[PDB]
Amino acid sequence: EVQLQESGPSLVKPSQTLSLTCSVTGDSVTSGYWSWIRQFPGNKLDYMGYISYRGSTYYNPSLKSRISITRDTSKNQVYLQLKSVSSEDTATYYCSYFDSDDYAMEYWGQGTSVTVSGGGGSQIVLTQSPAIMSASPGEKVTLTCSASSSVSSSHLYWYQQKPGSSPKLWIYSTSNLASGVPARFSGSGSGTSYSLTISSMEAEDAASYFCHQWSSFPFTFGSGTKLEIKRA
Ligand SMILES: CN[C@@H](C)Cc1ccc(O)cc1
Repeated sequence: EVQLQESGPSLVKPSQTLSLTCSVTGDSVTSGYWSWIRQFPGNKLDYMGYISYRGSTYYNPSLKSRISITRDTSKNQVYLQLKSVSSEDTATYYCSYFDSDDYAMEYWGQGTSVTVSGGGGSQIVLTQSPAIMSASPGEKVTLTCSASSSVSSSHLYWYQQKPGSSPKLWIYSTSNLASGVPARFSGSGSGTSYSLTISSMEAEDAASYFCHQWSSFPFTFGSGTKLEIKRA
């Protein structure tokens, strides 16, 4: 019912202002949040901020100074403006829609890459180890996520990503599979310790898996575990 598409320049000069647009299509909505999320070289996901259905904004403290997220509802668009960019802002930028009245779904755009030529805060860090893992098909596979402080298990999510594709919501609220996910997948955990399991590894499960916490602000993502198959 909802599609998002990011657009804007692929290249920006240092100290310039990065501007991106998110064109929203599909069905009309009565609530929710439009979030900008970017993914660095190396694949770390960074939660930037959102604008709600009532125009409320939240900005990650580490950007607070430089960022604004606005809407133009008559033309169904949401905007990202980032001032004073540097090489550290080089990333793929995604917009995403979520309705907290429906925990089980999240929509992402395709993502658009951008290369570049205030206020304090705190964050839960999420560690996924190992960073890379190989397994044979048929093996039972377990990926872990360790949070530096407790998080609510209803707000611990997992994503899958394949090369040339945006993250898809894989598990929500620790143990609930999302639409599109085979039932060989499971999840479990609590407090600071969470896991994702594949009962039997299929070839199509080779992908990157990120955990994600939106129990505490700013929401954060783990560094990811890249899961590979064995046998060339
Ligand atoms: C599940 N990922 C979150 C980024 C979705 C979200 C949750 C709450 C919110 O206020 C805005 C967005």
